[PDB]
Amino acid sequence: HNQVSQFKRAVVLNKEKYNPEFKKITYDSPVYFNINEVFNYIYNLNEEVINKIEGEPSL
Amino acid sequence: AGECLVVGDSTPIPSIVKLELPNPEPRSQSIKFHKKWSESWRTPSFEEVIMRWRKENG
Repeated sequence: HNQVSQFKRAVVLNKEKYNPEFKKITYDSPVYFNINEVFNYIYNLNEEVINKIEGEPSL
Repeated sequence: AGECLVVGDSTPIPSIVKLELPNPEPRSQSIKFHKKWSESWRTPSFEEVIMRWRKENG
């Protein structure tokens, strides 16, 4: 669960970061993205200090 | 060529009818590979084409 979604989100984020000039970037857009950076993002699996943080929307 | 067998309730007897050619004639704008292969190496500008992949930015 929540495996394909995180990979897709990381891929989209990397594609947007490495291609700022492009207007619309999607998961199918043939644009450069570093797969090692996506692996590093998934490797942040080890989050130990946040679930939702009560009293704030997202901090 | 141009002859067709007409069989149906409209005709009294099954018949073989020679069809006149149309005017104008239906023509399909096809591409001839052998004719184009007999010419010299023609360069399909690979930079206008690759700017048409991205209409504005894609």
